[PDB]
Amino acid sequence: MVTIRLARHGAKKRPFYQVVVADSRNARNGRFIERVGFFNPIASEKEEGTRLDLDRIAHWVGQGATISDRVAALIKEVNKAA
Amino acid sequence: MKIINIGVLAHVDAGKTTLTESLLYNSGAITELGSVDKGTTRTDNTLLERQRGITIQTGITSFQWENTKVNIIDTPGHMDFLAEVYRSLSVLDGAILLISAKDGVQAQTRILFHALRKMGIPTIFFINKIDQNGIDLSTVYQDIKEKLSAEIVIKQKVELYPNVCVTNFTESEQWDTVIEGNDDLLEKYMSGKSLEALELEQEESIRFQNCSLFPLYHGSAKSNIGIDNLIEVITNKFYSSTHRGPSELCGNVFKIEYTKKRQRLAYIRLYSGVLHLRDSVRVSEKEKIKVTEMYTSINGELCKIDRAYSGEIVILQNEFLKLNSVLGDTKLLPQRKKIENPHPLLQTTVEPSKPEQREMLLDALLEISDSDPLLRYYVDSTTHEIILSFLGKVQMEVISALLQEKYHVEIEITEPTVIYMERPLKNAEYTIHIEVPPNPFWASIGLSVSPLPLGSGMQYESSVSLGYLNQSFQNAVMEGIRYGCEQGLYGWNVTDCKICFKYGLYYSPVSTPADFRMLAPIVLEQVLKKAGTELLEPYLSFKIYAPQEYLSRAYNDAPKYCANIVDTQLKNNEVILSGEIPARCIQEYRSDLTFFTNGRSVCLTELKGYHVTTGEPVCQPRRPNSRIDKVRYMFNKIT
Amino acid sequence: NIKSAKKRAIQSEKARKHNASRRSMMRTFIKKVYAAIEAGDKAAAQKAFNEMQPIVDRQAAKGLIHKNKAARHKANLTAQINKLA
Amino acid sequence: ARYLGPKLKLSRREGTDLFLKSGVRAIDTKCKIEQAPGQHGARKPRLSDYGVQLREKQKVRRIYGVLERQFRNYYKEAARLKGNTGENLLALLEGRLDNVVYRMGFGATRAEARQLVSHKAIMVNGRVVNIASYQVSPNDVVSIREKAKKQSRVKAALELAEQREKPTWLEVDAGKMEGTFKRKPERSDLSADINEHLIVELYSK
RNA sequence: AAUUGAAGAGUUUGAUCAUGGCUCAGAUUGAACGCUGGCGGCAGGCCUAACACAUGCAAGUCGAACGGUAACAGGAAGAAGCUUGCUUCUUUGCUGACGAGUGGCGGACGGGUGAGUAAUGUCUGGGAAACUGCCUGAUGGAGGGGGAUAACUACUGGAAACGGUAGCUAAUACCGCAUAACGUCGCAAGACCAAAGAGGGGGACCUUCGGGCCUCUUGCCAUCGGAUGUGCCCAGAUGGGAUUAGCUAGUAGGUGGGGUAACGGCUCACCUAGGCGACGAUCCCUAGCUGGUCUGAGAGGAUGACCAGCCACACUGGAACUGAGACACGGUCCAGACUCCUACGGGAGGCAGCAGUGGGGAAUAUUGCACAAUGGGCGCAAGCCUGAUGCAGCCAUGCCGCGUGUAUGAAGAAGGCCUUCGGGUUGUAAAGUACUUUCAGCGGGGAGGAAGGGAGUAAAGUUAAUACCUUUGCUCAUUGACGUUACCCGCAGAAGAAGCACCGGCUAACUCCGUGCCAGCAGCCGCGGUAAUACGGAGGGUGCAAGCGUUAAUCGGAAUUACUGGG
Repeated sequence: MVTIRLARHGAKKRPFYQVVVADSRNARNGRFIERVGFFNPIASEKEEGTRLDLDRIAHWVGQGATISDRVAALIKEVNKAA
Repeated sequence: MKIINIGVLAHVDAGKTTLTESLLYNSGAITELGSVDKGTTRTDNTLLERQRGITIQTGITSFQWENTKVNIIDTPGHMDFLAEVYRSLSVLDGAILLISAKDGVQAQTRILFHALRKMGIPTIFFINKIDQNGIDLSTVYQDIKEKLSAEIVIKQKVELYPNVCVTNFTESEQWDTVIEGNDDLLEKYMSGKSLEALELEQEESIRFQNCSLFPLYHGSAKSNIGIDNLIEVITNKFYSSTHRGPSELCGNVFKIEYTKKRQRLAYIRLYSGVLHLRDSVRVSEKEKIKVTEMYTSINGELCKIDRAYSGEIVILQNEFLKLNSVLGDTKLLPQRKKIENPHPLLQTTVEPSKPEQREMLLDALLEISDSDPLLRYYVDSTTHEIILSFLGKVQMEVISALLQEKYHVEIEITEPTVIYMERPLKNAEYTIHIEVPPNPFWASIGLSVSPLPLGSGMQYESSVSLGYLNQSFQNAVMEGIRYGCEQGLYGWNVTDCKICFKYGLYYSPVSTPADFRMLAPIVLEQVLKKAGTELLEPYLSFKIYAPQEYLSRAYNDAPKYCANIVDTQLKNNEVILSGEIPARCIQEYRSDLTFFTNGRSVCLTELKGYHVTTGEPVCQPRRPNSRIDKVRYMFNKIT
Repeated sequence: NIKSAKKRAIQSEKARKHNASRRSMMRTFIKKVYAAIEAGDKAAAQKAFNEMQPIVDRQAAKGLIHKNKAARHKANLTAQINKLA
Repeated sequence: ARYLGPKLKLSRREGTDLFLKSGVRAIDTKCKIEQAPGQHGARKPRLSDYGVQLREKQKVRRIYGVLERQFRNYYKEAARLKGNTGENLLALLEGRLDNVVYRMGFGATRAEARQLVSHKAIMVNGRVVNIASYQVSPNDVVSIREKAKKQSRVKAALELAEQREKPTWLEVDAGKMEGTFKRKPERSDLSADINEHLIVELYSK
């Protein structure tokens, strides 16, 4: 089952999640079809927040992929009308 | 909570350690074989122990009675390597020596019994083998008073016969003289009148803490009469365990053995506190050393435990463990100790068999140092001849038996290095020549050794006048003369040196400071040839103590001994005399006091006095010397 | 090895008996068709093929067959019985 | 890290002036300069071709105090930079925070300016910085915190800067201890005495 | 804007010029050893024995699949005490839920190892004869019956492990039948093939009062798809040796049958007599592949340990089942070795899972905390499980940053060393004096990683329904292993924190004393048979810094393996 999920990287005590499409059987740091955006929770308010390429994600929703609840919240945080 | 460890001073092969195996049946079962005659389990532990008829080292087993713990270990009284049993006194303040029924307590046990006084902990005699003929039911028990040298009295006594009464006593009317010494009990004696014996048990409880007298006991364990009810007194008579748990934990190592299935386990009692399993602790090395595993030494079988109680003693594995190492730090206890008063009890060679397999036997000699701490050895000899610090006859059999099982090597040696110190017989002219008659180096000097009084050692002086003496090159002449004192013509070490060098012509353009050093050694082997050789041997004095009644039998050993008579003085029933015999035969003197003394023999000495000299033939030990520069040229000097 | 999930082993043992029993009774119906071809009786071959068609397709729904091997039995075997016809 | 040794003795080893003892006093001349670097400094060196390079590398280091391993990182960082390496290496050493504070007259000798940074006194762009290796950004506004401001020793040290040439690439407010770095210094402005070309040759092999 | 980059010296000889090896200056490692050692951040940490392993744990979960209740918590008929509604307390699956048991899914993923493997492997680019549970799009079906069995009882074998026989009972277990199509087979006619229901709520109607019925959500069955995953085919590329030149007999192809999800000698039957090999077949030695890492101007050389992909392996050897997927790390069956248990009848065991122990070796860790976060498994969900992961503890192993103070300070002292004993040097060094306090020590504040989820409320959908449910706003109560955190403030006091190599040339930096080709140093040349600038010690200096040397592997220098680039 293909799914969109954070890959979790960065320096120790410095989380830097990597939203990416990958089958569930794959490891969190393992093989993935393609990266799409990134999430930086420790970034706080500055020039960078949380890029999110909805265009490629809109294609995988029709491919049957199951967005994770973490990425699903990012779909709301990016909003539509806002 | 806990309980003090029981003693096991079965001196003179009293077999009181075999009576301890009966105590495990009394504390049994609920599931146990109950022991058997001979060997036999009884926590035998290592292989080839019960097959020898006695254990090679003191053991230990778990036990309990009266709703209290009652650890104990035995025997260590065999031989011969009794100093190891002295290390067990630190394992428990208790004592329970088994005096023999034949003429009172054996005299060899009196040495272990007098050593218990130095421990400062209480002990009690026991009537081992009471169910036997010839037993001192009223005569031999008096011999324990003369040997105890105090005022101890049995709490009960009987004579049999099938009967083995013990509680029927004891010490009516006259008994209670130890209470008279108590400051409180002596005041109750002034009041007069009869009183309950339990009232005098409080004052005897104070004197028991000072160990003023051995507690009473009777009945052989084989008869199964009194060997169990007398064990109840060990529970009440023994001092209570110093329970706490307040921390911080502290202790010290007691004994260890290299079990084949171990391979190591340095057991040590907990002097205070408690150590949690799988947790780091302090040590004498000043580094962290967690106990990865630890278990109580149950008599029926080893058993793990998550944490030792306070005051308990149990084996535990470790990567390293120096003997007597603080578990804290640090333990705060003090007592006297000795290895039976003997720095070296007749060293014996043990060269391993095979030109290569003997070398692996040397590593097993490091394994003897992992066993009993009273052990030492070093390859001081140029041949690397073994020189073990172990002594005694039967005690050597355990070290030799251990080689047939724990390892795969063995050796037989006993004579040792001769220790000769040959000296020149008289002074004579000599010279290294001049120019190049001749052989290298061209530098030469005329050595002129002279006789000296025995024990004076080597000597030399710079007779040559400057600058020919050489402010710097002349020192090599002395350093080169020392090379010729490493061995005479017969290979014996140089002694009574007195080489006053004089003439020393030399050519400057080709002369070197090593050239004079080389010609200097030839001056010592040429001038030693005029000496004609003079062999001498050490003759250190060896004082010894023997009983006066046997003292007349010690004068017969004098004619066989090479030593000459010396001054001595009697000391009450004990007697002693100041001998002085050569070290080549001194190692056999120990065998003479073990026989003519009847077990009362004792002696001690130390090397002294290089002078000696004795026949015959003037044999010398080769060889000297090799692996040195220009050594093949000294062969040309012979002809 | 002791495990709480050892039930999968005994159940696979309990399953394989009932599973092979269906695979065994089906193949014996298949070997029976081959006996009709060697006999030369083209008419009895058409009847034995009819007996196995409902049961062999039925196993494929049960997962015993990957519904591709069963088709091969409906393929080459049908090419034999009609060639004799 | 810090050499913490006889700083004034090191000047005689180079024969010029490492300014390790600029002092509230002006010129020293108490240590016998040049003629006696040490016990055997009277000897005239052969001055080997390898010696002129090592003599120049240790000279630039001791003026800044940079350790040899950390100093090699400035050379690798300067090779990737645009333009000639000769200027880029001195610029990043001028980009150190302890050096810019020294240019402001904050502290006397450079060793004082480093420790002044270390005790949370410096606060560049409104953010305190302890590290002396800090890479100052263009148009930074370094200034000491109000609790550490005008603490006696800081006031007399500024008087020495009046005799100093005073860089053109930076300026201090003086009336409130507020410095302000601007453009990166030109090679013509800084130094104009040491041979920076020699340093690159040492790492060229 | 995105590789702007190539250095050399010593040493053959009385001297030189070429040729020609050795050696040094560079960077670097999964390093060790020796000495020293304050702290922080980020990583790495069994490369030797794919050697043997104590103990714990590492994959469980769903009652919204079903019979059940073994415990626990409530309710109820009934009971006993007695302050008769206060308490005592038997029954009771009637509820909240939950062992054992049936059944669905996972266990083929995650995690580890490099033994095996020179091609059955992998990398690179193609190819058709495929498969794919879970996820998802589209169209339909979802009708009606039967028989057993675990659990549970009676009895019984065995020490245990673990059953046996005879009976009772359910399901989304199993099994015929009805029903089917663009599905399967066939040229077509025609033949044949599947299943399961639960949970929430409810007006009328209908209740033998088991419930029907309406509606929402989810599951199930068939087909065509989509994606993902896997298998299969070929070409090229992917180690050493010719002192391995012949190799092969299911061996090459054809034909038919059988076999695989699928092609194929994949395997039997017969026929043909071929196939591969010097552009290196068989054999022999060795090796996990590769993205990369290190070195180098480049070309390349070495390597590929961590990170990541594929593959191989799971005590040894072999075999098969269950299943979409295994011919299988924490499955089954069997041989064998090695351990352990027994009541010796018979069974148990496979740490190359994380820790840990023994052994090996120069040499590498805690039997830690928590599922707070992510991911995976199950569940409608809440939650449970996770030695994955997130951390912590340990080691200077490597990189990086910082401290061990700063300024003043001449009698230019004491001591040490050197001397032409005139003096110089150690040396602004220390003492003195003036300040400062990072980091550690101690005492208070204190981010961020946290999004959700639960309860409640309003509205929009759904619907007979303002109920349920779905979804979006909103309120209250909250979820941190790390963690006595980061960080900040405050307190005392220059207070607790500098070593190591080297000093003949190469190669930055010296004298003196001791030892006299003795003792010893050494990477190359080589020193010491003399106040040795090359030994030992001291003074001084240099190099570098919590590291400094030594040793080893590899590259560069070495254009002394030259393809770029030699004879």
